[PDB]
Amino acid sequence: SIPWIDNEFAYRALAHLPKFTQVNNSSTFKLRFRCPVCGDSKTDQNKARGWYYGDNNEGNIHCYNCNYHAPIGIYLKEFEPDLYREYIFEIRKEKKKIIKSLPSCVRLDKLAEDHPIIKYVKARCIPKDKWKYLWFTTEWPKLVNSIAPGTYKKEISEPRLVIPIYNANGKAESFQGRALKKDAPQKYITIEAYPEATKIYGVERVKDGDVYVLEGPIDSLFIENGIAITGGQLDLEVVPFKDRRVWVLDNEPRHPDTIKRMTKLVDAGERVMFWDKSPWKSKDVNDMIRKEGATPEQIMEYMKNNIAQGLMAKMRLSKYAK
Amino acid sequence: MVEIILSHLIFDQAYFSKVWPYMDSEYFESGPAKNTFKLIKSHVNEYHSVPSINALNVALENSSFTETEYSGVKTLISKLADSPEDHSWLVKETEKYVQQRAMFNATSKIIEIQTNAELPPEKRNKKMPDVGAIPDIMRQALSISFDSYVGHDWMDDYEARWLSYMNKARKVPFKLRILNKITKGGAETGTLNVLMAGVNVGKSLGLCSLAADYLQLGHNVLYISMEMAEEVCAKRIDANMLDVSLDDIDDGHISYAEYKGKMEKWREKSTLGRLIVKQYPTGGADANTFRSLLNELKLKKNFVPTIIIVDYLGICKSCRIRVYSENSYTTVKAIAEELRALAVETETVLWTAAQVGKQAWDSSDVNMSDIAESAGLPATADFMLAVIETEELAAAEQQLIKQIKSRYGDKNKWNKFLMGVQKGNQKWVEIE
Amino acid sequence: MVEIILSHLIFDQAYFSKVWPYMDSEYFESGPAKNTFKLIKSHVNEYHSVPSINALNVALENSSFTETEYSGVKTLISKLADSPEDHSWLVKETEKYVQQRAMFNATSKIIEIQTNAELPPEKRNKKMPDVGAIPDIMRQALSISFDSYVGHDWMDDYEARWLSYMNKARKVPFKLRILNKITKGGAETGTLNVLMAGVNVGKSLGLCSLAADYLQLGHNVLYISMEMAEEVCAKRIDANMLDVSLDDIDDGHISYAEYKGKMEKWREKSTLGRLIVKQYPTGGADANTFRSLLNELKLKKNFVPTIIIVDYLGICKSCRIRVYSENSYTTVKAIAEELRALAVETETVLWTAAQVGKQAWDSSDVNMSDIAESAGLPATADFMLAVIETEELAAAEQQLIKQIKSRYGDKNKWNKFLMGVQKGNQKWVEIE
Amino acid sequence: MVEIILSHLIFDQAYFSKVWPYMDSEYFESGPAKNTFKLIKSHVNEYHSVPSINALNVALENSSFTETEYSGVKTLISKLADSPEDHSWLVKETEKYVQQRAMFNATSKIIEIQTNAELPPEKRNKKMPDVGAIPDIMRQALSISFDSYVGHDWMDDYEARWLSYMNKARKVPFKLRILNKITKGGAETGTLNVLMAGVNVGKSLGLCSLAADYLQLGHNVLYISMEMAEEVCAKRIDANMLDVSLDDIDDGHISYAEYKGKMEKWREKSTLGRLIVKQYPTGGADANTFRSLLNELKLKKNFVPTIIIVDYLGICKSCRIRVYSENSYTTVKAIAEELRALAVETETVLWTAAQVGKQAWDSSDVNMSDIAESAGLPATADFMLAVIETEELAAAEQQLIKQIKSRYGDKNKWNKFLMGVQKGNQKWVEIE
Amino acid sequence: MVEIILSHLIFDQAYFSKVWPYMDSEYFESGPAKNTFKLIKSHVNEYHSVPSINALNVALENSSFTETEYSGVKTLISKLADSPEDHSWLVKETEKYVQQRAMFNATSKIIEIQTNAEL
DNA sequence: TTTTTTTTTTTT
DNA sequence: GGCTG
Ligand SMILES: Nc1ncnc2c1ncn2[C@@H]1O[C@H](COP(=O)(O)OP(=O)(O)OP(O)(O)=S)[C@@H](O)[C@H]1O
Ligand SMILES: Nc1ncnc2c1ncn2[C@@H]1O[C@H](COP(=O)(O)OP(=O)(O)OP(O)(O)=S)[C@@H](O)[C@H]1O
Ligand SMILES: [Mg+2]
Ligand SMILES: [Mg+2]
Repeated sequence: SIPWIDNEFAYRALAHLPKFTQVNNSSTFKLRFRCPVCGDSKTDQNKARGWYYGDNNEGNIHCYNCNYHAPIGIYLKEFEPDLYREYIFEIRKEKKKIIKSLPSCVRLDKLAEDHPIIKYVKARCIPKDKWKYLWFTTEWPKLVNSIAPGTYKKEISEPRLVIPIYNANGKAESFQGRALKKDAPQKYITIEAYPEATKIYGVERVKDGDVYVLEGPIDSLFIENGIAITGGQLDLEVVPFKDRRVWVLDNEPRHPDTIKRMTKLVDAGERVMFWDKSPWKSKDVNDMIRKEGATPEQIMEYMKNNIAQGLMAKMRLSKYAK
Repeated sequence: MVEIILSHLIFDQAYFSKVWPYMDSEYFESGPAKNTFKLIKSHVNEYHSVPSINALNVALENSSFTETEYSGVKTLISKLADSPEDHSWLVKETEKYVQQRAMFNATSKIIEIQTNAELPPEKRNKKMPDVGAIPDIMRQALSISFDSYVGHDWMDDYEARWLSYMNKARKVPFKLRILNKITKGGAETGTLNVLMAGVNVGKSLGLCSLAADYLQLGHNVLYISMEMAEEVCAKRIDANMLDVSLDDIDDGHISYAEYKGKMEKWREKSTLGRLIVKQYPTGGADANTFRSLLNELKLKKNFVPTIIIVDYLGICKSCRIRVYSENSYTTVKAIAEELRALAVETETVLWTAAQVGKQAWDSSDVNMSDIAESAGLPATADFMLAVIETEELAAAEQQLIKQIKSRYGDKNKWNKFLMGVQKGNQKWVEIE
Repeated sequence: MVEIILSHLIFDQAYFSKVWPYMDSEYFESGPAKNTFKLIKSHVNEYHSVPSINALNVALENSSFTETEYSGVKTLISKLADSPEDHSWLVKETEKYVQQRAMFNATSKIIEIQTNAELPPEKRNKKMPDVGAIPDIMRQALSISFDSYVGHDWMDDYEARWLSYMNKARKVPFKLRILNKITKGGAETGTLNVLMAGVNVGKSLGLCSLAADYLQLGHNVLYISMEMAEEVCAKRIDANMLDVSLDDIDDGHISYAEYKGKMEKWREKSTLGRLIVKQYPTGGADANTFRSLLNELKLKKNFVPTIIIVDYLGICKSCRIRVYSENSYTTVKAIAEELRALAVETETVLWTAAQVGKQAWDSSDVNMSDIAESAGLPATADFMLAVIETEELAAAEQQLIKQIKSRYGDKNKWNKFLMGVQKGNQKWVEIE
Repeated sequence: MVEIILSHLIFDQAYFSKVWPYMDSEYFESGPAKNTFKLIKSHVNEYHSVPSINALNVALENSSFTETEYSGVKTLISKLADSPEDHSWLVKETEKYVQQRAMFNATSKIIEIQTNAELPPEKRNKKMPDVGAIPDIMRQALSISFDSYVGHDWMDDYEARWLSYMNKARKVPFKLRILNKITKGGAETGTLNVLMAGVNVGKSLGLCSLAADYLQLGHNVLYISMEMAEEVCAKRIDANMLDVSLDDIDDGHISYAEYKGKMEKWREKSTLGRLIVKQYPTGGADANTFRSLLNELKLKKNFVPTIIIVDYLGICKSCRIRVYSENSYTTVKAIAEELRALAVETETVLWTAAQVGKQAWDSSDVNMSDIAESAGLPATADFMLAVIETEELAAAEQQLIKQIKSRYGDKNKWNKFLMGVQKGNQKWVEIE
Repeated sequence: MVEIILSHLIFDQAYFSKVWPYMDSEYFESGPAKNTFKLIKSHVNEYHSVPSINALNVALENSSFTETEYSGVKTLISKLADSPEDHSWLVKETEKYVQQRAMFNATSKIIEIQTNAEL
């Protein structure tokens, strides 16, 4: 199939659909739109559950509301025949911004001990020395609009934990907001300054030895040589230290997405970490420390012993899957 | 060393002719190397020649590939270059790489097998081999060397053939000299031997007698009975070997002391094999069931039989056939073919039984055209025998055997030999 | 599961004596479980008895463990209870646990062997087994089973087999002296027995007589009728048991008082079994519907039968054949095989009846050749009794029973015998 | 691949001869490729010879285009190199490229015709064809290829057919004078030949005798066996070739000195071929399995067979029909068609054997209607012989080979001819 | 009263002998109840006996359940207890509950049938 | 689960 | 604020 002509043609077809957004990262092409078949959600007028994925072999449209799933060619044949004509004919035809300052953000180590966010991060049991890698704000939409304007229409004051991300050079290129309130648009709001920014927290703090890669930036604070991808593309390539990285995810043996990521990592021949002999039962290392009384150096003891690679990692995954 | 392998496949005729027939797509990776080898294999299949760089990157690479796959294949093809290396080191390194990759694939396959079998039924991914056939996969992966062994050359392999002749490493001799003088040394390993007697004429007295003789000859015997329980077959074997009448064991004329004494006297002999009797419901056992039974015996009891005796071929079921057929010709022929395939796979002499036609009942002679279930069964059998004791041989405790089909020798040489049946002891004795 | 295994090793005897020989340290863990099992094994080696909790704690106190190991072992020891689980589930579950752990250990060992093999030859461990040992190692993982029972092992089960011949474990008596004489103690479990009725003989009279005789001997009887309703078959049963003539019930000679009195007199006797009569339409009951009926009776009625009597084999339907013919040979052969398979898999005595050949109808003597079902019934039937009713026998209220096929004993011992048939009470009485 | 096409037009010669007539300027492009091809065509029209690179530069200089494209054309002629690719792949790829471009041009033309038809007649173009011409021109694009011959013409190709009569190029002699006489030169290549006989009559004997005779005539013979082992077939061949009876081998009447001496005496002959014996499970090999076997035989050794002896086609499986989906007739017809397709593809003489019906096992005459399994096998076969053995014939060591079907001659001239059969030596001798 | 039914299936024998052949998986809600009954039914089919609490906790661990399903089943198993009552009210209450569940399933099925017909 | 063609086989 | 096969 021809992917780029599908991306070009799909865009115009889905451009007519309302709530049209171009979810284009550095390696994928997706289009978000309201589904034209069902009108998406009747109760929520602002939901766009129709999606187009063009990074595969064939660009396919999938609706998460009415379970419509089709190729772009069938979509064009059924709904846009004038666009379908040229589509098959063209088919036959070919067949950086740096965060220099953080306004209204105060670092946690220079804050007073009676601050309510200090009580929360003490309840999260972060060690004190990591407190100079964390900021706090009350004007998070104002801060984001100071960095990337236009994403927040109204700058209502929201207290959020600032999580600046530095490169190997140590320059801040993105920042993540942890939601202090239980009610929020998102638990982790990642904001980039330029679209090719690194999404791996704390790359500047990597020393010699094995590099442990986790899922949470707060989880990496207990870990020596601990960095954390903030979702995004989850690209192993964009992740450095490929010869010596350690792939640590959250402890969830019955969760299908976690074992899907484990299978993707172990089929790539990577060094994946396994919780199959863990004395603790919590989902993440921070939850293990907070709820099961675990101290960090026991955890530094367990993982190093159970580091796995390749075929022996496969059996570990076979028994950890269920 | 995928790059070197591909480069010397493209740019070396001797290396190609040496290593190509042993190449497989499951050896390189799940990325650019596999796609490049797929292109090369498609070109070689289509044109019977090694492709060039132009054929790879123009005539073949313009195919249904992903952007990432296209870029990887382009980089790998551009990276291919001829390098001067000795054509004894290249072949050995390629052989080592192939062996390592075969072992890796086998390990992954057995891991997947264990993971699948751990799951509960209705999600067990049928057609995937059971946990029992893990060691055979590893053994196959071990023997993945680059040696040319396709068939038996007549002139190039006469030494091994003469070794087989002088050792006679196919014959399993009988305990009866009459059955050895017509088979020229007994039955052969990968063979299907059949008895045809009728109704209540024999056909299990003979099989039990053969099992007893093989047991006395030190062979491991597996008696798979479809029509009789394990206890009754073992009682017939006890009557044969303990020289006690079958009625005496029922009325109670034999004491426990002498029974145990005879059993222990047989035990102390080093020239005694192991006989294992297994019963299956009539019509509920196929060749796959027999293979599962063999694997279970080998794993648990460390029992590898040399003789397999199926009490009745016509009351089994076909593993290949999925829908039962009212046509007895095809079903019985398929059953016999599957049984003979099992025999030649396990190198075990397979004896079975067949039913004769009603016309042959009370007939002084039984021809091969008296076979009842199927005419394809005599075609697949290596040796058939017919029991024709009608009325007078019964009064003289005799049975006449005709030798209807003989693949071990000429069946017209000693067609009849008038075997000495004994139904009380359930055995055959000669008339020497 | 490890907690349960250790707890029932400490607090049980049969479980210990059953699972201890198959218990190894490497099967448990690398933490508290392994240390606890090492303590148990050390105690049982030094003192040949199962340790108690206080003794286990004393051994833990006098042992070389670190702080974390001490805490783990103490917690695990404090977490063991004498709770009572069922033995079969416990043994099966611990067998599965042991097998899974052995498989995991073997897979890890072969992976480590492969990893060591791909290392500089100057630099590798000597103790690690070579790659060629991989197929054997997995075999040792697959050869782990708490109890090995694959078939009947001759010379290894002779003591158990003798207990079968003395205890007549398989025989089911007949309540008729002549039938016990020719069967050497009655019919056997897992068998198909049929009656051949000549012209002028009913097939359901003999079956009802056998059902009544088995009922009087304490056996659970399941009578499956095809051409008759449940009430009619149970009326034949009442005629035989209550001594009331069949026509007397319809006429009304016997009143409710006598009927109820006789029924309660039978109910008082403790030597009486249960009879369950189930009706099925003609051709609407294959030998797979009978399995469902047995499952329903076991689950709901708790009725597990020892005798199953099918009214007529010809009326039944061949599940394998699927298609149904009023009088076709292929169906009768399949029906017989399916019913015998049901009898074998249910360990029950199965009875049925068939009509003899027309020539057999005219001739007082009936030959296996003279049978409507040829090579189909005298091949899948352990016993085939033939019933002859001529004019002279009917005038004397008798029927000539001829033995046409006897897997049990010699067919010619007592072949012909005269039976005292009463057609009114549907009964068979002996003749002096 | 326009660069490759242009480069091999300028430099390669045989490719130019084969591909130039099927070349048009519309097949290449509308840019630099079209201009370069126009220059080449103009030069070849002026001077009836292929131009050179310097000639192309001179033509560009004297015959100029607009510089915009002229730069692209001059940079297009900077990459045409010799690049000695194989001829078959180059021709096939050029044919595929021109076919694809012809399809594209035809689709564009029909689209333009449809667009013109929609336009009002006032302004519609006159050069464009009408809509009624859309189908035929499409056909003109469908039948585009480099095959100058579409079939065989009787009068046009009278030459190149007389060559096939002077040099047979199909006949393979039989080494037996009677078979050559009844065949007029022996069996032909790309044919299916069948020996039909009853069970245990000599079919494998005849096939082994034919294989030995072919081997003595410097032929590569591949014996594929579905029933017998490789050693058994090789023993039959040894008995035929080494003049030693089968009984001698199984009785030890031949020494290793005689065996090795005779084998080396046969090896010293320059008129001896190769005999590879291959074994497959009964019902576990098809035509595609045979093709894979031939490919691996050609790769792993310098072995390309001229004779292929399949032991019995009835015990093979079809490569199209799923297993036991169809009856015997359809499956056997499909297998015969697949085998004949393999024979015509490999240009080899394929011998095989077939069974006769149950009614012909004891008959002195065998007709074509006596064929077992399909009746389409005689239809698909090219030469069928019936082997008949009776008591009188067996008493004289002779058989009654009868012509059932013959596409090589009249079956009535010599229909039945006696043949001496040495079963001990597994040899066919002719009565003289 | 699904919890009572499960509790007296596990901890009582006369109740189990009386009510087991008529129980079905469709009589329980799709939450923890149906999964717990599935575990009990599988254990009874495999071992022909009523499982204990330890057996079910072993069966739960050796099961392919999501985190929510696993937590629900474990909580329901923990909540089970042998409340002493009479074996004449339990049987009739279970029969009433089974009849109500059957009626509910039939009503849902006929509603689905009517919705399917109009398509 | 029936229905219809054709074949091949076998049983009576 | 994303999520398919
Ligand atoms: N308990 C016994 N006592 C004496 N003779 C027996 C006994 N059982 C069988 N026989 C004899 O053994 C022969 C029966 O053959 P078997 O070995 O049982 O096999 P088969 O009965 O021919 O097989 P089918 O299919 O059941 S007819 C007859 O000659 C019987 O007289
Ligand atoms: N191994 C052997 N030893 C001695 N004589 C044999 C042997 N094999 C075959 N014969 C003789 O050769 C005859 C024909 O055998 P083959 O030609 O192999 O038979 P076929 O045509 O393959 O049919 P089958 O396999 O016997 S049904 C036999 O009947 C014997 O007389
Ligand atoms: Mg028998
Ligand atoms: Mg043969």
